[PDB]
Amino acid sequence: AAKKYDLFGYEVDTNTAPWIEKIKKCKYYDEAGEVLVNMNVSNCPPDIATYNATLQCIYQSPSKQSTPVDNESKFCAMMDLLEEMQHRNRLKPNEESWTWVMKECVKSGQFRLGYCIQQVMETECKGCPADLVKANEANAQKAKTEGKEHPGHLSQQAGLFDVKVE
Amino acid sequence: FLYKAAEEKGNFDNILSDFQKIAAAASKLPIFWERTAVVEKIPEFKQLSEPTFFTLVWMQNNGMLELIQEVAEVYETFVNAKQKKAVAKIFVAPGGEKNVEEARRVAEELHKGLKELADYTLVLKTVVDRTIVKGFAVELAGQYVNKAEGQQ
Amino acid sequence: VADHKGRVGHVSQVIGAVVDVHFADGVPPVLTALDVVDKLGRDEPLTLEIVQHLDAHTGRCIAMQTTDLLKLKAKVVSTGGNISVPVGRETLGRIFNVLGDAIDQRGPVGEKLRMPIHAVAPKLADQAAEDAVLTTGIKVIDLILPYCKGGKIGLFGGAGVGKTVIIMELINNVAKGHGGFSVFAGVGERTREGTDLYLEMMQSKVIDLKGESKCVLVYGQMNEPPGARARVAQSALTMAEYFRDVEGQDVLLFIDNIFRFTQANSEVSALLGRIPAAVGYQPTLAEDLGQLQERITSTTKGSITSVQAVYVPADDITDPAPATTFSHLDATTVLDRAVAESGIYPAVNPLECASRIMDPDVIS
Amino acid sequence: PVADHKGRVGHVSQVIGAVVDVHFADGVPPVLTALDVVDKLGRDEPLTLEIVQHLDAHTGRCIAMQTTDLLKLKAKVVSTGGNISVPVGRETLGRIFNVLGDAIDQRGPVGEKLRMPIHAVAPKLADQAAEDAVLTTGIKVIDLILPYCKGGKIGLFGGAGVGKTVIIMELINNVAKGHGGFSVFAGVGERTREGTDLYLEMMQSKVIDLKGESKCVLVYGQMNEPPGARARVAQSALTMAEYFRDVEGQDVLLFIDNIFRFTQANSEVSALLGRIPAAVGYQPTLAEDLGQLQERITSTTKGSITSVQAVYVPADDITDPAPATTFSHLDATTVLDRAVAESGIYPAVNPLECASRIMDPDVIS
Amino acid sequence: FFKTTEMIGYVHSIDGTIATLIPAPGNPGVAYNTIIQIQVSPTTFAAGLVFNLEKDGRIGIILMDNITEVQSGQKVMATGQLLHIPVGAGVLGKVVNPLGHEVPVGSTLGKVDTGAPNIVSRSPVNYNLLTGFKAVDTMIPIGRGQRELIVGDRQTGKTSIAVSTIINQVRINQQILSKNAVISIYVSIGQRCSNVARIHRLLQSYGALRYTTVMAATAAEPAGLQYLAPYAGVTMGEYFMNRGRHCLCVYDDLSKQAVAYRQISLLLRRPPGREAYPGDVFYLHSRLLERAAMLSPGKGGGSVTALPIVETLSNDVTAYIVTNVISITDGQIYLDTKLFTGGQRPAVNIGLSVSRVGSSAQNAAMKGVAGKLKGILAEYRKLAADSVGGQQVQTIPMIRGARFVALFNQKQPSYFMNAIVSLYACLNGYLDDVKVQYVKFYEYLLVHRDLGIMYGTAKNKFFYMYVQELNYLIRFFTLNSPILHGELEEMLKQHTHLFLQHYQSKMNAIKSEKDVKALKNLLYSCKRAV
Amino acid sequence: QQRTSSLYNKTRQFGITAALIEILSAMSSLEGNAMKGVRRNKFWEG
Ligand SMILES: Nc1ncnc2c1ncn2[C@@H]1O[C@H](COP(=O)(O)OP(=O)(O)OP(=O)(O)O)[C@@H](O)[C@H]1O
Ligand SMILES: Nc1ncnc2c1ncn2[C@@H]1O[C@H](COP(=O)(O)OP(=O)(O)O)[C@@H](O)[C@H]1O
Ligand SMILES: [Mg+2]
Ligand SMILES: [Mg+2]
Repeated sequence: AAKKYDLFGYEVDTNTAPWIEKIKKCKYYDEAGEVLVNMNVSNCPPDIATYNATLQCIYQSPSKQSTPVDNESKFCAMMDLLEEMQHRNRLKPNEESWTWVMKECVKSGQFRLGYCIQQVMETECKGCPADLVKANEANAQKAKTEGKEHPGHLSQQAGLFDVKVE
Repeated sequence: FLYKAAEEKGNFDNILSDFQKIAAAASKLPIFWERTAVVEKIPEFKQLSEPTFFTLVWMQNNGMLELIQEVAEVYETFVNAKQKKAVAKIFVAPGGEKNVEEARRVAEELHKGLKELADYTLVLKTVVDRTIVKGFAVELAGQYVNKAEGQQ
Repeated sequence: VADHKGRVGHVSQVIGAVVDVHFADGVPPVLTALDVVDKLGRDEPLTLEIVQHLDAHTGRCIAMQTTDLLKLKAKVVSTGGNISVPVGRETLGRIFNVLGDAIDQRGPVGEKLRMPIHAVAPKLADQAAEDAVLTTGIKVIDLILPYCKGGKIGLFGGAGVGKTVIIMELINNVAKGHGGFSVFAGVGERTREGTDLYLEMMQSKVIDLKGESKCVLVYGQMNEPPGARARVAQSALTMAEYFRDVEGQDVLLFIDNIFRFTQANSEVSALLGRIPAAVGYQPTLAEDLGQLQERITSTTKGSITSVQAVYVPADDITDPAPATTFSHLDATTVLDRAVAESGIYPAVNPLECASRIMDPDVIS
Repeated sequence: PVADHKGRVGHVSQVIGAVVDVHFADGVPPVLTALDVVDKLGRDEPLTLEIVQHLDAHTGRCIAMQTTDLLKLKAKVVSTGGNISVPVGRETLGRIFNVLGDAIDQRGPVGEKLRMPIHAVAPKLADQAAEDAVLTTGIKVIDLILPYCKGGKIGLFGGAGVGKTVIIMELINNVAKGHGGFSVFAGVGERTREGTDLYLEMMQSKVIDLKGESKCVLVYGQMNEPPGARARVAQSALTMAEYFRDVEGQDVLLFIDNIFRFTQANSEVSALLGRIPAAVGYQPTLAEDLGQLQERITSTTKGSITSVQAVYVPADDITDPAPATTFSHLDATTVLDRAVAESGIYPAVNPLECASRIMDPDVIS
Repeated sequence: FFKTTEMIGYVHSIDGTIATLIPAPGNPGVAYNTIIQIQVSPTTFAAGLVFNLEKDGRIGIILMDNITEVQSGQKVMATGQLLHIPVGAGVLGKVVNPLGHEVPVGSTLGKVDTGAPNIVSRSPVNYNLLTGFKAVDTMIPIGRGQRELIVGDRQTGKTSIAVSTIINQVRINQQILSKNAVISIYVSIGQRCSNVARIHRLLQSYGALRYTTVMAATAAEPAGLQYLAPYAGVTMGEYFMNRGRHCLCVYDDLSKQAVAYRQISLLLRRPPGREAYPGDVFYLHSRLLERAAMLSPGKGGGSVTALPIVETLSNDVTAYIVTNVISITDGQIYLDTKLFTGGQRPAVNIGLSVSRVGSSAQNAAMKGVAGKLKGILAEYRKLAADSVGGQQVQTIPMIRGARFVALFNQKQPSYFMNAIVSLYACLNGYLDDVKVQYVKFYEYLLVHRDLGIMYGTAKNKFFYMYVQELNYLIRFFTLNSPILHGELEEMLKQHTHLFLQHYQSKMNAIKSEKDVKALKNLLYSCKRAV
Repeated sequence: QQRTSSLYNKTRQFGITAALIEILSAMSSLEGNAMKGVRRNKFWEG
């Protein structure tokens, strides 16, 4: 509706619907990242809707790539995307992105990250979804009952000379 | 200088004959003759054409008597260009230039491909290349074709 | 042969950025500009500047860009004169290279005239008849080390002391007061710093794309070859001279740096093969610096003040380049980080600062 | 196989110092080619030349492994059919050789079943061995601060009067006598008296067993010898070591004293060859010339080479380009200090300036 | 339809690694800085580059391979094009020559020589690049698109710094998208093939080969190859830079490249200058480094970071090359032999090290922490200057500065979360009662393991050390925020109280011949572990 | 300290100049021992 000028005053393409459609049609969120790179090359800066679509693609995607990648984390990828959006583009995340993050945390079972995201949503957005909060609490209680509340070597008692510093 | 002198008379083959005489004289002459040689006192060169003798004296005065071969090559190039003859170098294994039909047909194909040489007539010059043991190579107007094999 | 424009020549020798040109009709004059018209699959135009004549037909030239993909016998066309640069108020708020071509990708210049790079310095009779003072609007500068119209100000200090801030404030104050534009010249300076300077100027509106711009920019970056790094300053000085004469104004020529200009000239001399003088600087150091500085003076028409940033190698003012630069400098301006750390802005050390018009003869 | 240039004939054209120009009507031989002068010239010794440059298709420029006395123009020279070759194998054990590989000990003919050219291509990246094993030299400072690595490279940087030669002899006595692998010594541009003393010490220690079986070989090109020999002697010894490494599969020791003479000799002839001086007077090609040799001196998959090189620092100025380049082609470096020597401390070693690659907890205790 | 190649002439002179060419009469000719093949054999060729074009028609050539196979009179052909090398994602994890050939170990084409971005194509440096070292990340910010020199002396860890920087990005690349991942290009010049092999093995062991490639021009290679390698590396980086991705080009080192260029020029009879380096050395380095930039958003957003390495002889920083490179670069990192021997590894000298880019390249939390850390270190240095010959007075700035100095010691890169947490603790004074010699053990216990769980005094919910995914949360929100501030302070208080109560008391109580040795070994192990 | 700094600067300048002079002398020798060119004169004019 309104033109946006770049750092040097040159205008940019605000029509990002085709790229959003491509992102939604992607399979692995690395492809969505590639699409964002292509948008940047083509001078079509991503918008809040584009970032939220990328987050949805991350959440709904099977994995980072067709082949497994060690220590991959949808939560880490989405947090990096949020940092890029807020800091290097001056765009405030909306409640949709935080809800997607909380959904990913619940699906993964990371109850601590769920608690942190709940606090963040309460602080900035207008609260955290009750369903997600309850799911996180249920996962935490299940872990507590099963005995996976905390790592094992941490619970293990070690003296001053017993710590096996590698 | 040699080309202009030859053009003034319309004859050029005399220059090439003089160069052949000079090559024979150099072969007969002792080692490192050009270092202290006097063309006037040299008996063989006394039979050369006036332009050739003048150029030899000039090169002797300047001390540049080792450039005869390159000067002859350049003069031959000028003569070939003037007469509209394109010379193709056929590099052949050391010993035996009988297998030249393939080189000739390749040179003809290259001449046909080179539209700028259509007016010129194709000529062949055989040169021994110690590097190659078998086959041959063809060069024409800078276009080089490799069809030879070396030692393994 | 008075009008050599359009004269054709053939490239005969190439070594690095040094090119030999053969003209059948006779070599053009010195400092002449040539262009390589042949299509060599080059992504950028290639132009050369004549510096020596080997013989009647052969001339030696230096390239302002890389000589890649250049073959012997390549065609060359003279431009009919020295290097040309656009002039006028159209240049305001625009970035230029040595060749007087905009690189901001912000439309054509629309210049109404072009002027040569190498122009003789003002004669003795054209000099100002009285020494004057430049009102910068800054208490410290206008009190302790007042500047002189048509003079040179040697600025010492790196980053973290607001050198760009001082430059922008000086331009703004000059425009608000004496009413004269400014010309900035980045010689052998970092591309990142040039970009940051352009962005800051646009933010401050001294260079307003949609409005009046008080400053012109000329940039020969370190990526550029020594010839361009040397001639960019002369181009900026040509623009300043046009403003001084045609418009009768008080212009400010900022240079960053002059040491880079000296280094580029030294590299050019080395490439041409002239044996280096002491340290390694070219023997023509003083003459080259003079041909630039003497063009900076106060005339009966207008004034061209200069502010030249100076870098002192090894912190030795005894070095020939800074010594020769000081011999031409009129006043000095020092920036110290300790002052900024204490919290005084602008960070200036008046004890170290000095000037020559600090005499009741000129000032009150 | 037989090189086509074997027996090729050339004539001497220009002579300047140790530099001689040779013209061949048929064609200039390949670079690194070895030529011998046929004319008697009244010389007590034969004259040998090595090609290093080509001035045209027919002309070449060469240096002389020996003196150029009684040398005339138009002198007849004949190619040897290949580069300079040296005998190899166990038949050389306990023997003394020169740059040309001819026995100089006056101890009888040597049975050579194979000659190898001095010039060889350095091993590639894939042909390298990852060995991290400490070595015990019996010296406290060396074994503590800068431990050596088996199959690695060691430099002894020092001036004059600091103890480089003494330390080399001490290491030889400590190690080479009991080391299973053989040893090769390179007396490059050093004192013939020191070489003789080393030979006598080896004979006393029975390393060189004339009646029995020896364990070391010597190659001596000294200061009296011309720069060509002083340069190519090290490469000849390195070829010997390379044969012992590859064709046999040993862990061979290689002591060199001193490498700096190689660069000095090359600089003596750079200008005559027609190369401008670069810095301090050294030849521009110093980096490549030293790097080729240093890379050839390395441990491979087949065998291992432990190299110890003495390095001379002119005026005790470590900033000199030759030592500066040498620093990067070594695993361990021992720097000597004239002040430490004056203080009576021997060996005069500056641990602060010393360094070692294997000084990591993973390798050593 | 034959395979025609333009023949230009024959070889006239050979001088080491270079050569001269005489053109055959009436030939098309060749351009400048182009590639040619010397026909040593009918099926084998040697690569060469054009460098001079004399008036007489003779040409100057720099050899690149099969030099020993070159002899006068051999034939020559010209490709007629500049030097293009393979580039793409299919090159990573491989060792390659500047000419593109792959070196045995046990996608498209890019020009080596390309112009740098203009003014309008660049953007201010904001994105941070992490080397994994606290000293660098705090006192000497490094941002993508920056050209930061590493100047030191022999045996000071210069190459180790860059290797650790490359390695520290492996985890980030694994976690975050490939879009923001960093692709590493390590260039070895005039170094030993053995050192190259060791580096390759280290990278393979740490798993960095996936996102890293190596360009080798080891000694025994021609000076032309050594001189060309860095430009090929920059081209490989630009391939990703123009495609909206971030690259890190490491050079080791420009000194040998300068030496090779000097050798070539002197062999080719070009006018020399200071130290015999011709006048084009500065232009060479400038055009090599200016290709590193932070592209504007409309150009793709990609970036290239330059980490050239330089060696100074006996701290002679006034050398021509060092001066030129320092003036060119956007800041320097100075390594000191004195500190290296004293134990500060890395041996960075903050006074001699600077980053012209500034704090704009630091993350928000790191920015805030550094804002105070820099002043604290300045005060500690000022007090230590006077404390040379007098008893010290244990003030808060001195204590915190000493603890920071002890923390800066490290062997391997440290994860951002652990580094920032430790720095915040030291800044806020949770270590004020901790001993300097035990800071490393304290940090090891705080990072690798935990004490709250062990002693059954856990009260936080989400702020725990073993949750390595909190790094991105910390990057998004500063530590001085209500979201994490309370949990962080509680955890630090608990850990400090437990340590002082249990471990430090025993340490102080140690009185024996074996317990002291065991404690010393433990301290050193922690020091070189974290 | 000031005097030593002055001497140090003087010494570095002198060293640089001396090295340049030596290299230039070598280049002058090499080039001037090969400077040549055909002379267009009357050799017959004896
Ligand atoms: N942070 C560090 N802590 C401890 N040791 C280190 C550290 N960084 C490097 N080292 C060690 O220092 C030694 C020299 O490292 P490196 O080769 O990187 O230094 P350099 O300055 O590049 O030296 P060179 O001239 O040999 O390349 C190695 O043993 C290495 O393990
Ligand atoms: N172990 C040692 N103990 C005492 N003096 C020694 C020792 N090693 C060397 N020196 C001193 O150094 C001299 C030998 O120096 P050397 O290594 O031969 O010098 P260069 O390295 O110049 O060949 C001896 O004459 C003695 O003065
Ligand atoms: Mg000795
Ligand atoms: Mg290193």
